[PDB]
Amino acid sequence: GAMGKTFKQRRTFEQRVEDVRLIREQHPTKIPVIIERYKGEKQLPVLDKTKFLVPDHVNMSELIKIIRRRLQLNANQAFFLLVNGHSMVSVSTPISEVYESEKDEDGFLYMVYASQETF
Amino acid sequence: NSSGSSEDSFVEIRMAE
Repeated sequence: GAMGKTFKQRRTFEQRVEDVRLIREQHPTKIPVIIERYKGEKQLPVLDKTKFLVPDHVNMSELIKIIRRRLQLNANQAFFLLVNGHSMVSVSTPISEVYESEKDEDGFLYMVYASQETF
Repeated sequence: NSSGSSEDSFVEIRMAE
């Protein structure tokens, strides 16, 4: 019997804090953010990976386009990104301030995406 | 989970430095 174990299942809480801090040490110029497909996202495809490294000098317009590039998102269809599970950030806000405004207790950043403006 | 190495776990953003 199959079992699709997400990143948090294959990496215990200890391994998670250790991974985040080690990432902050080796890649101090990158922010560890989780990009997960919404549980009801049926139209849009699943992201190839979940752990991303974004430079603090960028904005969401760019991050959105990077995901659109590899996910090969359609032009006739649109989507939104919810931070920690809430869509309240503007596309022009720098990820540096967004990171410290949404930082989790383990120090990781969570993000979920879907093709809908309201859940 | 005996064997374990630094697999591709994180995916950095594409930019121009």
